[PDB]
Amino acid sequence: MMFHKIYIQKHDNVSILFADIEGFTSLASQCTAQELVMTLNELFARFDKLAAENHCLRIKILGDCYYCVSGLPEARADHAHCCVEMGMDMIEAISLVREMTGVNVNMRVGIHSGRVHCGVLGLRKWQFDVWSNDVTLANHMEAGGKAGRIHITKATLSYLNGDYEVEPGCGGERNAYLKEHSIETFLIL
Amino acid sequence: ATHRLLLLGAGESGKSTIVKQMRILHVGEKATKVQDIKNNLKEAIETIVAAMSNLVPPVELANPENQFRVDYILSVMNVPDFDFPPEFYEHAKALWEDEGVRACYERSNEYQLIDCAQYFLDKIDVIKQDDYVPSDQDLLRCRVLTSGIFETKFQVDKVNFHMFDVGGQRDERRKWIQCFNDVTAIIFVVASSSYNMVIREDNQTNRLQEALNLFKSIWNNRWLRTISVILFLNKQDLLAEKVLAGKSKIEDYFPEFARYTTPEDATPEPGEDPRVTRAKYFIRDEFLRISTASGDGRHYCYPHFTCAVDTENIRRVFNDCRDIIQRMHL
Amino acid sequence: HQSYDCVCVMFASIPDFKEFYTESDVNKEGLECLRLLNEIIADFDDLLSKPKFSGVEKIKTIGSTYMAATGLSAIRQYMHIGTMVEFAYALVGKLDAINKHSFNDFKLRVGINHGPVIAGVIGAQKPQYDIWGNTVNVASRMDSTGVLDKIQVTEETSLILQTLGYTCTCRGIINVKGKGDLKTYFVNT
Ligand SMILES: CNc1ccccc1C(=O)O[C@H]1[C@@H](O)[C@H](n2cnc3c(=O)[nH]cnc32)O[C@@H]1COP(=O)(O)OP(=O)(O)OP(=O)(O)O
Ligand SMILES: Nc1nc2c(ncn2[C@@H]2O[C@H](COP(=O)(O)OP(=O)(O)OP(O)(O)=S)[C@@H](O)[C@H]2O)c(=O)[nH]1
Ligand SMILES: C=C[C@@]1(C)CC(=O)[C@]2(O)[C@@]3(C)[C@@H](O)CCC(C)(C)[C@@H]3[C@H](O)[C@H](OC(C)=O)[C@@]2(C)O1
Ligand SMILES: [Cl-]
Ligand SMILES: [Mg+2]
Ligand SMILES: [Mn+2]
Ligand SMILES: [Mn+2]
Repeated sequence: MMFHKIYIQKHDNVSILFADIEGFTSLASQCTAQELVMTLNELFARFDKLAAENHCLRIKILGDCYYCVSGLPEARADHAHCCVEMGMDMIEAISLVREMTGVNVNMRVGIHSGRVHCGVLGLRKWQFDVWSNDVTLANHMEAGGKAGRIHITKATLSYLNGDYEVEPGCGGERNAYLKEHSIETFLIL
Repeated sequence: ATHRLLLLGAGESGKSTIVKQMRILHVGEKATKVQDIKNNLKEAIETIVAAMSNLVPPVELANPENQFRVDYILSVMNVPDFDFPPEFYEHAKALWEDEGVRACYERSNEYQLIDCAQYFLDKIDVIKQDDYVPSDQDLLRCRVLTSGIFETKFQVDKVNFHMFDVGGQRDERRKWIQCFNDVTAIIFVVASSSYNMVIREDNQTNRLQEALNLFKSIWNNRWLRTISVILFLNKQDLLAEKVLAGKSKIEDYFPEFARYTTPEDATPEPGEDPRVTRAKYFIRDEFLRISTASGDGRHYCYPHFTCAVDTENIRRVFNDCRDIIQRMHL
Repeated sequence: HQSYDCVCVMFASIPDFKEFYTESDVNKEGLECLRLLNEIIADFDDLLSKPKFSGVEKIKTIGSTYMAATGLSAIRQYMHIGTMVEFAYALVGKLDAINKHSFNDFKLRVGINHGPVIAGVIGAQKPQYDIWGNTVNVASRMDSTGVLDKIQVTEETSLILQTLGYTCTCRGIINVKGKGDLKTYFVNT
């Protein structure tokens, strides 16, 4: 009665994946406006196909930014492997769509595992989304990430059971948010 | 049964004072606040001596001797990790013992001064000891600023209460919202005594007027339409004295008192001067006028004459509250 | 999807809110925050349903940023440009209303730009209505480099508002990464 009904809820033990186009604006110089939307849609329709295979739920597309989650609607203990495996297919999938652009397109992955709140805001035109400090971080992992590589957090590796071979990511020296929070990052090989 | 209670009200109203009066009442570590008590004392005297020359007119010392203690107390004002030497307490006391300094305390409505001044300054000689351990009244009179939100849980007759305490200053009110969904009742605190005084936040806005508007802001909130309010007209002792002494009158700040007379539903305390009755029930109806306007039976207001430092008054009234939580089936 | 000749795009974020948002035992790990944000978005959504605003489409929200547009309902003549501004004002009016009850001093930062766009849908998992184009990221940039309480417009957008009754002031030269240094303007009240 007082507030509106919040269609949100907490979820623990989840993994948030973010990925953006490296040099989209540089690319947006060559092709026509409609040619981009072709490639973009060609890419993400492919991305949305990969999602379901890796037990991943796509959240929202912000132009050249794609970001999905793993650990919804019901939970999974295997949640962090998924995002990584998703990123893996996401990486190669971009190289095969690079065939169609004929130009140097690249993805930049960032994964963090933590807690979210999720649902929908407002009243009109709902879209599924996720929110938390952890979600805020995930985006800065992407941002302070490496080209064609999968940037993961200290927390993401602890759920990752040490199955993949990593290396010092040094996100602190790439993003200001990652430094100012002493976050130690890694990179999948 | 669980009843989430939220304390709302202006700066220094006496919210944190009440929360302790639940640890006192319904729930070794005392050594950590001795530090904080000495600070009070320090801030208390240094505040008065500072205020002397910044008044119209300036207040002069009764004993021209004390001048150097004033020089002392000034020069040590900013000192970070102050170690409170026995000289400090000596000069401090002598300073409080000075008459001009008291004549400056009599005008502490003009500058900004914490409530516990008189109380602690009268026990310099008690606090000065290193064997010293503070009584429970000392614990209550102790003043620390609240910044954030604090949740201390308690139980009365196997009934669980969660009590939330929040910063009461303007910059601190932004956090309040976080307690609006699922709150059993609001406890609105008011410093009844602060009619001759203005708030710290700007050094101009009348404290009580502030408290009236803030109450009006909470009464007429869009997420508090149904949530009922227990009004705690606090600092009754401080009010009563201010009234009886008859220095700074009520009608000189809040002129609408000039027409107001004592009500008939008025139940005075055994042998209480009619003027004190007249005043606190004026201050009561000031908040009730704000509350007799809107709401229309959706939420309700509960007047209480209270003294948060007095555990006897607080035990009395918090039951009067416990009853009213169960009664209205909230 | 299809392209349009003259749309109107608006990005209006509340920066203040990121620093506002906090996770803690007390505030249910940021739930009670979103809860206010909920209200806001909701309050801001209640407009689309007005009469003087019916020709305004709500696109999406990003974090705490209202994205909207005008002129998606055709085949003065830029009457819709001014409506977007009229709407932008109404958003602020509603934020000032929230500020009153929430005990905050939140400020909206607006950016409006007009011009050709490409409309339509993207994504296989759940197709969502969006708009692409230079117009759209430029408006987004009229926000990210904005000033609270003010509406930052491009010169093109400024020129029309003048013929419609609005007066303007030049901010100076903003660098729009990829498209270079562009002159921008604030709207007067
Ligand atoms: C000439 N530009 C375009 C032509 C056709 C279609 C789109 C664009 C375009 O510039 O899209 C922008 C923005 O509207 C579009 N975009 C973002 N969010 C939305 C959105 O929510 N809806 C529609 N478009 C969106 O994304 C694109 C750029 O992403 P951005 O984050 O601003 O730059 P980056 O730093 O990520 O890439 P770069 O410097 O790395 O190369
Ligand atoms: N004499 C007297 N002093 C009181 C009474 N109630 C509170 N005080 C004193 O007033 C001072 C301020 O109380 P306090 O509880 O700190 O305010 P507050 O409302 O919590 O303040 P804040 O944290 O919002 S800034 C304390 O020194 C307290 O002991 C009262 O009834 N009588
Ligand atoms: C709404 C609050 C808060 C702090 C919570 C949050 O995690 C975000 O919603 C994310 C990061 C997050 O939800 C993931 C999507 C996206 C779009 C990247 C958001 C924005 O960057 C928000 O910033 C804005 C615009 O407020 C941000 C950071 O805001
Ligand atoms: Cl008060
Ligand atoms: Mg307090
Ligand atoms: Mn990009
Ligand atoms: Mn992007």
